[PDB]
Amino acid sequence: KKSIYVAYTGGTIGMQRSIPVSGHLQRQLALMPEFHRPEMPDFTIHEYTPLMDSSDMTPEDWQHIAEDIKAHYDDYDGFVILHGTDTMAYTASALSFMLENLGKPVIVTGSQIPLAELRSDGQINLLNALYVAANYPINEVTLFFNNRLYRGNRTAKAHADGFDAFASPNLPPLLEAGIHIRRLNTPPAPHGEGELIVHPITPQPIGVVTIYPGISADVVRNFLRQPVKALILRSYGVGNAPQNKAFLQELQEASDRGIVVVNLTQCMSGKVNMGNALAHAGVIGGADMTVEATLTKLHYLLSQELDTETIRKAMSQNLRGELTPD
Amino acid sequence: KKSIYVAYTGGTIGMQRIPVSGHLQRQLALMPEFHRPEMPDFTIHEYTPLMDSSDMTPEDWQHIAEDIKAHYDDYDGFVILHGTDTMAYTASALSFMLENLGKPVIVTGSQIPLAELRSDGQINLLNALYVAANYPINEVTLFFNNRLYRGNRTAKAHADGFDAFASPNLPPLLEAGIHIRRLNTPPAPHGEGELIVHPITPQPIGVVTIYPGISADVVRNFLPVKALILRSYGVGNAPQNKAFLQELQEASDRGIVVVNLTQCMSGKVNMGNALAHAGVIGGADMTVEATLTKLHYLLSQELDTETIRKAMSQNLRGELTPD
Amino acid sequence: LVPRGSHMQKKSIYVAYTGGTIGMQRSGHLQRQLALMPEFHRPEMPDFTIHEYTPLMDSSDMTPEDWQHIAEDIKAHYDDYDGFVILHGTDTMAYTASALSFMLENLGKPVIVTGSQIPLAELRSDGQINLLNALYVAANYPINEVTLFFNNRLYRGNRTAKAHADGFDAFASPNLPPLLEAGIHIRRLNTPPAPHGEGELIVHPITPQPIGVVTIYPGISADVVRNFLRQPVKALILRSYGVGNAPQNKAFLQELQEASDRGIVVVNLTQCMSGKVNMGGYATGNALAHAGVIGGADMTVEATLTKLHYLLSQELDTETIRKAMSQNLRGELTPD
Amino acid sequence: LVPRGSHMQKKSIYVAYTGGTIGMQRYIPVSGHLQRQLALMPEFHRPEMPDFTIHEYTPLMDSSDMTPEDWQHIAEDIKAHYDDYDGFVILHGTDTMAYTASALSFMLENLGKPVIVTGSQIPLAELRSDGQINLLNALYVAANYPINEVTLFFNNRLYRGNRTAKAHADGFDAFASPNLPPLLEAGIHIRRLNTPPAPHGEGELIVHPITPQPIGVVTIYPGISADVVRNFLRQPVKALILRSYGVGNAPQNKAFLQELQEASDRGIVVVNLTQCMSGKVNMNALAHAGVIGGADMTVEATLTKLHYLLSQELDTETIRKAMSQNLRGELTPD
Ligand SMILES: NC(=O)C[C@H](N)C(=O)O
Ligand SMILES: NC(=O)C[C@H](N)C(=O)O
Ligand SMILES: NC(=O)C[C@H](N)C(=O)O
Ligand SMILES: NC(=O)C[C@H](N)C(=O)O
Ligand SMILES: [Cl-]
Ligand SMILES: [Cl-]
Ligand SMILES: [Cl-]
Ligand SMILES: [Cl-]
Ligand SMILES: [Cl-]
Ligand SMILES: [Cl-]
Ligand SMILES: [Cl-]
Ligand SMILES: [Cl-]
Ligand SMILES: [Cl-]
Ligand SMILES: [Cl-]
Repeated sequence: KKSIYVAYTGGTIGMQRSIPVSGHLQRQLALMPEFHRPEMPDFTIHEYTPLMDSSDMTPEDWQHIAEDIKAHYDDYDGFVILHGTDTMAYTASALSFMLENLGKPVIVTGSQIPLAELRSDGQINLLNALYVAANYPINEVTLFFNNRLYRGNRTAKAHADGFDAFASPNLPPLLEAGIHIRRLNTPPAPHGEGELIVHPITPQPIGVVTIYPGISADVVRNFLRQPVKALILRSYGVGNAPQNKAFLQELQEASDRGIVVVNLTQCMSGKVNMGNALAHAGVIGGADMTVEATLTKLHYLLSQELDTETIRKAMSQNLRGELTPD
Repeated sequence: KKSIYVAYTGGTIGMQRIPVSGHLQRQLALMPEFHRPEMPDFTIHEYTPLMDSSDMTPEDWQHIAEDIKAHYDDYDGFVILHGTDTMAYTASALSFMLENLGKPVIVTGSQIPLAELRSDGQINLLNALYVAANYPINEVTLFFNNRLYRGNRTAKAHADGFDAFASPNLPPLLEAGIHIRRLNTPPAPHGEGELIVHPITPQPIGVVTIYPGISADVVRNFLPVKALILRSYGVGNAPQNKAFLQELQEASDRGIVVVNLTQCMSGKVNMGNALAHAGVIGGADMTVEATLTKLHYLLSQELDTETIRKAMSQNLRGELTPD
Repeated sequence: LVPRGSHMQKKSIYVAYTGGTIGMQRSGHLQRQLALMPEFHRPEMPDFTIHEYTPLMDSSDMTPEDWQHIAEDIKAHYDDYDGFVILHGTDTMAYTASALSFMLENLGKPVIVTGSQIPLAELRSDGQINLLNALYVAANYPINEVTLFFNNRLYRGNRTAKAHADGFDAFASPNLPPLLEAGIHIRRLNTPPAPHGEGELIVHPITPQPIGVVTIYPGISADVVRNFLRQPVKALILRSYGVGNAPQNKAFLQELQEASDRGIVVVNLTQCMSGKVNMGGYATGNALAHAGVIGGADMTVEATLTKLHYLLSQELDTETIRKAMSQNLRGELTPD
Repeated sequence: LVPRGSHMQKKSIYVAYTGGTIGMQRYIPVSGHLQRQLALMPEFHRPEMPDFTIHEYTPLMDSSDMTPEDWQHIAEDIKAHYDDYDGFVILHGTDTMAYTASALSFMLENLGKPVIVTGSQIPLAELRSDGQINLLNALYVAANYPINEVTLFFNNRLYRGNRTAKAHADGFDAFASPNLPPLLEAGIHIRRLNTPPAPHGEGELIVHPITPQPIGVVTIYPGISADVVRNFLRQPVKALILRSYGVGNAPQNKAFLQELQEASDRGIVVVNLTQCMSGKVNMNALAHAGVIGGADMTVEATLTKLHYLLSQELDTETIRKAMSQNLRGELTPD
């Protein structure tokens, strides 16, 4: 039998109506017979302490997860991370950067309704992720939800109230479950062979600016003066912003102070393609990356001992399948 | 039949290679389908200057609303040609500024210029004209890729696609195929009486995205600001960070209107009731486009902070779904 | 909108276990499996009673006598329960839902057909969730129509078709939106109501009736129509192209006109997954209509087959059947 | 993924104008009308466009009146012009466009130039027509994205022709490819999907001609009997397509199975498809009765594949095998 490790980090899946209650998720799984059917892999559940609402997660929580995977890596055939839905895509994106040369599947899942509440998706998303980790292994950080497996660094929580909570707007899913499980012909991510390398991260102050009609030079000035190390712009369309000379001079001053300024689309899908004023102002195009990928990629790259110039070039390069190259 | 007014404000649809005055109208004169018997009569007004929609300011919404007001009595319907990058903001703003609207106002444009090969500009404009004449809905709407959406429900979702706009929390109002079908989407609250056009004045508003590792400093900075939109996780959650929550209550105690929306493409905010205790108002399933233009509208009127806070959670123009 | 019913009293739902994939094994097996699944016994759930059919049937072996058996079992238990779930094989579930819609007049309680693509006994079963949702919907959202619940959506039965053979989203309603969608919350869609009678349930008989189903395709001959004009045939369904077009061939049109002359009901449908028949649009006259073919609007083949079974089994003459076939009787078609 | 061809030389595309809604006027064909409307539309004459030559068929046909002889006529027209043009666009009525595209896929072997079938739901230059954009796109794809397959272009997607079906009678998105992603999608940019390649031969184009073949199309529905089947045996029939439930299920009662086994004993090729819009046949029982599974083929691909194979001097065993084999990209192997 394959053996799967399950990191139970918290989230809706394990909660009760009144809140997280320690031991409750595992008491439920003990009284559902589907989990110890002979077709199932063996699995072990590690309950984290404390159990966290994913909306309370900080980048240091990504580290604690990556180090948990690293400790268990040699002893199991694959890894399932149970997680709250609110920041699931940010965790899946972070783990894709931090886990280099990954040689076993890592699948992040959870539920929109608690295992404890009626009509829960928990039992079905967990059973599917175990079965998929054992039988259809893909050596990438993935997110499994509502009968699809997505590349983790391509995912976004798209549908706050739906069982189809997550989308992968710029990439098809990797696998789809029906009567059969079907691997799709989605191109593989760049994929290192060799020993697993797990990259620690350190806190990094990053701002996220949304472009909208009437935005002022003040917000950029704002982030210049509380030293941020990086600024993500959610720009219109394929990466457009108002022509405003004061706005542009603040972006230019940020880059002159060594702040990494990255331009993403605010649209749910599409690719940035930016005379060329933002570029003139030292802004880097983020291609079709999500904000989740872009933020976690910055945490990854700022934590390594890299020059601003090296970081600015690495931000537009496909490191782990997060973006579609030219 | 009918007579349709066309406001050509700028945008991709009219560009070459750069907007160029007279290029859109020179192109339409060489395409027979427009002047054809089953079409309505229409007139194009070219704005001066023509604008990339990414350069629009809230004052540009006022110029468009006032243009519609001047033309309202003399035409059966109104088509607004606009760049795609901020089309949903303009459609949202016009829905609040135009009260008791009694004729269709449809915003459209193209993802490829009329002058480029494979342009969608001809078909989106012809469809808008035909629908404003023959299938009038008395609301501000956005027509794109064979669907008509409620304008204050729209968002530019697909930067590279012909299907560039979505209405994530509301089905379209109409769909075009061999026939044009009205869908059974519930009507918006709709005043009858004389058109009223609400002018707006500049208002400083900030837009904060919640993400892992956000600090209290962002909120502390915005504390030159009359309102703050939070793009929260899921159904409206944010980290429990006491410093963060203390800056939000300090914002609300200084009379700043703080509105919680979802960062998800679709869903409804339903908010330890910590944000609400910190004076944050839930914005239900409103888009950022609708919330931002609704705050410009309400802050421009003679209303105190408490009336604006109450109005932000009410369905004024079909922008949100009650209870 | 579908009604939001009171939750104040504990409901009792009758489950007609007809057979299907849900109860199968690699019997009494379904009922023991539900006893062992604690979700089915929570305070928030309705009480339910399973009637296991003898024998249990693969839905591929269903006939119209089976639709009648199920209608009789609903009528037998109607006054005793608050609603009905029909557990059924996926292959012909849309035919059954469509038939029940026409047979059950003055229906004042929900009837929901469901099942699963994978057996409850197998890993990755959808049966637990489709059945649990059906029971919870029958108790709490008690729409007085025959409906079909699959993969978090409730559909009007007589608008459904099995569209995806391998998918958990097996069913669609190609010409009407779903009545209800389930997520964190159960949402009711603006779907306008079907025609509704009043008083005690009346079950209209549905008998076996010889009906031929002709697919129009390039190279089809006059001999196919001539072939069905032999033996008993009472009605023909033409699966035509697009908005209802067929070859303009004189032998073909003459064989069709011969059929309507002899009292055969000939109904024109689209072969397409969605859209609406509108005859005569792409040549000068209206050739099929002049041959006495009746337009079936946007009906599915499932709805059309069961509607003909229903109307031929009633006390109606040929002219009245022809007229009724293009009339919206139960929400199966969208009027002009 | 579809090739991105050179733009350096001006291409020449041949347009087979068979008929169809695209060229009609108010509900009738008129000779010369489509060609004059195109002369009058500047976008078709821009420098970035290929050169094109229209052959107007006589008479122009409603595609609902097409027979298999019409597939033969189109294949021969392609073969007659093949060396002279860089690509081929077939303008056609929507109703049977998917059957034509399927038929051409089997009939054309060693195809080294694109062949794209397109048309419109509304007649050209008629209000709200999709004909200008479906034809402009087909010509630009044929010139620039020269996939060596028979394809179908509609509503900003290029589909593999022998995977397509008219799914939406009233919609501008009329066609679907339910069991394969599209080859190409058009937006601001033309995107190629990495849809893997069909089998490709090499050398000069070879046309595999067809000759009439009586084929029956049986829908499985509740109450169908061994007699309904025995009736399909009471004409000249050489092959029977069953549109079975779900993953290829039919009544398992002994009469029905004996009737199907008698059909196969008489040398009839009986092929089992799903009646579903998507999915794959997976059947003892029917197999024991001589029935061949058609995997995830459409009815359009199965019917045209049988016209191709039955018109060849092949024994029944060889045609049965060939029916379950992926010859042109029409089906997904196990
Ligand atoms: N997750 C995403 O990045 C979606 C979208 N680009 C946004 O800016 O929120
Ligand atoms: N237009 C929208 O508001 C989409 C999404 N709620 C966002 O925060 O960007
Ligand atoms: N179920 C349906 O009726 C779909 C399609 N009209 C068919 O002819 O099978
Ligand atoms: N075109 C198709 O084959 C769709 C569906 N399998 C049918 O039987 O019609
Ligand atoms: Cl949602
Ligand atoms: Cl790697
Ligand atoms: Cl896009
Ligand atoms: Cl003004
Ligand atoms: Cl109850
Ligand atoms: Cl499927
Ligand atoms: Cl349709
Ligand atoms: Cl001339
Ligand atoms: Cl060219
Ligand atoms: Cl050769």
